[PDB]
Amino acid sequence: LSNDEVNSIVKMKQSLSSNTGFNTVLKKAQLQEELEEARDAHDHERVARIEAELKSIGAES
Amino acid sequence: STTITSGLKYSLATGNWGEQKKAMSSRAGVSQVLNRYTYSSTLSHLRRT
Amino acid sequence: GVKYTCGACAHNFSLNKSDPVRCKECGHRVIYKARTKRMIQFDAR
Amino acid sequence: KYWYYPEFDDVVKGMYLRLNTGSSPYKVVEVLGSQRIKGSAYGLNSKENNCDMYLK
Amino acid sequence: RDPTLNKTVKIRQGGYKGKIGIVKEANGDRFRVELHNPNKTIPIPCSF
Amino acid sequence: LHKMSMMAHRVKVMPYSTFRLNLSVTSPYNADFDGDEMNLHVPQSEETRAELSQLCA
Amino acid sequence: EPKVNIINAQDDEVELMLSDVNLSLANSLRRTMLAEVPTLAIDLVEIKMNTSVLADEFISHRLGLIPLVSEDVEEMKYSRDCTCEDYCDECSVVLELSARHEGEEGTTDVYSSSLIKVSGPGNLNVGEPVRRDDYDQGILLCKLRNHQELNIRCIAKKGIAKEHAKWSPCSAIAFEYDPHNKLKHTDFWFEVDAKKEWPDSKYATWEEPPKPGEVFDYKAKPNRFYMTVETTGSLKANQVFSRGIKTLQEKLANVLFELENSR
Amino acid sequence: MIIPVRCFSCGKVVGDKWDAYLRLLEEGKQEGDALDELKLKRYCCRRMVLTHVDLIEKFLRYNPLEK
Amino acid sequence: EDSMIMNQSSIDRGLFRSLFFRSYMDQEKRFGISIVEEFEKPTRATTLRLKHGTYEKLDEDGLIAPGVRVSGDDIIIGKTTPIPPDTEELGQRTKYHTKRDASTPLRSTENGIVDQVLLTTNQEGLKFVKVRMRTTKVPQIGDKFAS
Amino acid sequence: MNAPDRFELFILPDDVPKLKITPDSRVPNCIIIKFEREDHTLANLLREELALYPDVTFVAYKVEHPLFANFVMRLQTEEGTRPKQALERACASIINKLKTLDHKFNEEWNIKN
RNA sequence: GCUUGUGCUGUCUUCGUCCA
Ligand SMILES: [Mg+2]
Ligand SMILES: [Zn+2]
Ligand SMILES: [Zn+2]
Ligand SMILES: [Zn+2]
Repeated sequence: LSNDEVNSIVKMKQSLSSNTGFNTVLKKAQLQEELEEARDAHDHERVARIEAELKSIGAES
Repeated sequence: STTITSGLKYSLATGNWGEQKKAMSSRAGVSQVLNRYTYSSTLSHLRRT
Repeated sequence: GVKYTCGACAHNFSLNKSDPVRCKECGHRVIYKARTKRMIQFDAR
Repeated sequence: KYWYYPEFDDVVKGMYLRLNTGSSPYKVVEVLGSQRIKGSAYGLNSKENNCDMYLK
Repeated sequence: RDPTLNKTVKIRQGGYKGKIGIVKEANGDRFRVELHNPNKTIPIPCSF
Repeated sequence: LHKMSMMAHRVKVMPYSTFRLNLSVTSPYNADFDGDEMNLHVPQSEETRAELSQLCA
Repeated sequence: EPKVNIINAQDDEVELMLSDVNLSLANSLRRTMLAEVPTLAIDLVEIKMNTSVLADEFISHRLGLIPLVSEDVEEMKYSRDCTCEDYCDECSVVLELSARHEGEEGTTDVYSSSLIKVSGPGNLNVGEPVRRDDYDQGILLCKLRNHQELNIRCIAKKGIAKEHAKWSPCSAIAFEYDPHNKLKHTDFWFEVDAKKEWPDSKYATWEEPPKPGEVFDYKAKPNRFYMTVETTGSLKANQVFSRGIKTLQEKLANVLFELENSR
Repeated sequence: MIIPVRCFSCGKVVGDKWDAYLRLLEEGKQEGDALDELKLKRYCCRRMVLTHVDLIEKFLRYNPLEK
Repeated sequence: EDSMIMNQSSIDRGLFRSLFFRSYMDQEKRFGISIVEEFEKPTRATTLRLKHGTYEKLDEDGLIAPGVRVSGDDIIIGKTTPIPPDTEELGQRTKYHTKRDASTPLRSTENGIVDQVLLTTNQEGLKFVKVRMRTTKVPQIGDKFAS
Repeated sequence: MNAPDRFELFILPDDVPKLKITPDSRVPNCIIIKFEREDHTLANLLREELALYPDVTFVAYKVEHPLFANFVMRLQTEEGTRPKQALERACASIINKLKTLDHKFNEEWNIKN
């Protein structure tokens, strides 16, 4: 397989990916980074949506 | 973009606090490898002057 | 020909010395070799 | 091992394989094609083996 | 050309009975076998 | 520091991995057993062996 | 002439008093019980799979220290003295352990009760790991979480505590004589008064304290010895004592045979 | 890392008393009373259970490398 | 004179016993447009100036596998670098040296068990391996202790 | 690395005799006995048993080095008695003492069982 | 008769060990 084919297969399985702890942690980190970017831009509307999404994704055990 | 990147990386990697072509006369030993032999040694190293 | 294990999802696979070093299913860049099949014996001392 | 290959669609075309009828006498079926079905992810071999490929 | 070189071997007699090793030196009638159990290499006759 | 820091001893082969000294010679060497290391040099000739056994013993 | 008097008796420890024997004989008996009575212990570990967080040799060392029942170890032979190629049933006991955690939550403890005896000498009561009761889980060997498995095969051999401490049947042998110091074998350090600064021995009531007007007796020798033998469970206390005596007798008989055959 | 099988000094088996020790401490017993109830007389044995730090509970929190 | 006496039976029961790990690193360097190093098990025929150790513990990809006991001077990473061929193509039946050995041997004074082998790609996209070796060090005469 | 095998403390090589006896000519009727693969356990027992015999005028032992498992014993008897006979008598006497000790312990254990 | 495999930089820097 080529590198591009590997990336395509990984994206396909990510679309198929229901949940994975490593991927959930990565998604939460990316969401936190996006939230701080929105905070620095004084966007009070996006930050509410990002906070709601973070609350929904979180609550681990 | 390579200028700042290489300068910072070189100074942090080697400990010579200055430009790469002025290694002589620069203050050496500023950056050191973290001591990880035991937890107390790491804590002591992080608070050294 | 030789097995490998991903560093994140712990998925077993194999490589043919020509594929890119990558997990097939999660695309992680770090993989580990699997344990040898030889006998391992210890002296219990 | 090979269902996610782009060429696997044409590879599986025309192949003969043992199939579980379910309604079990195993029989042979002829592959008229494949069709990806989103939202129909199913366990293929284990719980983690999610698959969206379908064989017509 | 010493076909038993670099081959897994087991000891059947002496003070190391039943220990797995690998043959390292095969001059003759005295084989040097490294032991997997401790980190050492010992001489041993071929009959053993 | 002085010429008693190099003296010629007689070898006795022993197990384990440390040099062993009678404790009376720890004074001229200024040595103790808290981690010190010492150097050993082997003569390679009859003349040199005689010199060591007759002068530096 | 020698006498034995038992104070307390149990399966794991016996507290007895020896008398009319020399101090050397009692000390030699103590040393023999500590380091020359043969027992059975795991000596080789073949690790077929170990995905636990502990190192392979960590678990091997832990296994070697587990006490195994060694009642009939006399019938068993030493590994180096058995002419059989590899190991037979007459010079080794094979135990097998297989542990696994099922489910994606919780932690599984691996105990010594999981060690299953696979092969050994016929009808000999040896090899089984020692258990305090029928419901005692035993020594904790390892811990496992989901998808971690431990699968090993261990071989137990006969040996003495001189070679390695794992073959020692005893734990600690308390040894004591002359509680009141009539022989003056020790000189008591003190600050003000040596009598009230030193605790009384636990056997001080077993001997009459010296009279205030008594003179020193230079003709006396230590005569009564108090010793407690504690075992790890591989051997009973009486078995340890009797086998120590027998081992000492065998050693002396070997010396006698060497002397008689020397001429 | 995990409770030693034998006491270092004398050799008494203390590896089977960790769970019982934790159970006793759970019920409110003091450490000295808990050690006495397990029949650990010599202080050489008492230091083994008293000063043991259980690190395997921290190593087990890492995701296993295989499945 | 600052020595001390230790109980052998306590050492046997695990007193002051410890675990030792050492890691080795190696990577494939790029010297030109098509001059690359390769992780492989070098052969006595196609390569020249081999190390005096043994290459029999290497796998097909030139990397040792975890769980294998290693000794001093053994080869744990097999690497070769290309060399311009000589005039040996005269009459050699393909048995002419085209590569030079650049293998990584284990340290001469050390031995242990291969604990974990890591294979990945560096920043430049070339192969990159790390091998960790494990051994146990038991106290003995000469080891330093302190209160 | 240089640590010897632990079984060398008690396992006797074939070429090494268990018991070598050489006379001590400096004093009359004296022998020097070299025990191999033995330690204080047998030595102290034998020494304190022999010290009580009226016909034994000198008995002693020493372990030259703790790292080697052997000891050497010096024995010197009266004119009438050969030292080796005294050593044999000591061995037999200690064996009888141990035998009666074992018998008495078995009796007491059965009584208190 | 298929016959066995011998070779390693260099320069800085830092942190340590034993005396002092
Ligand atoms: Mg010093
Ligand atoms: Zn993966
Ligand atoms: Zn056998
Ligand atoms: Zn203890």
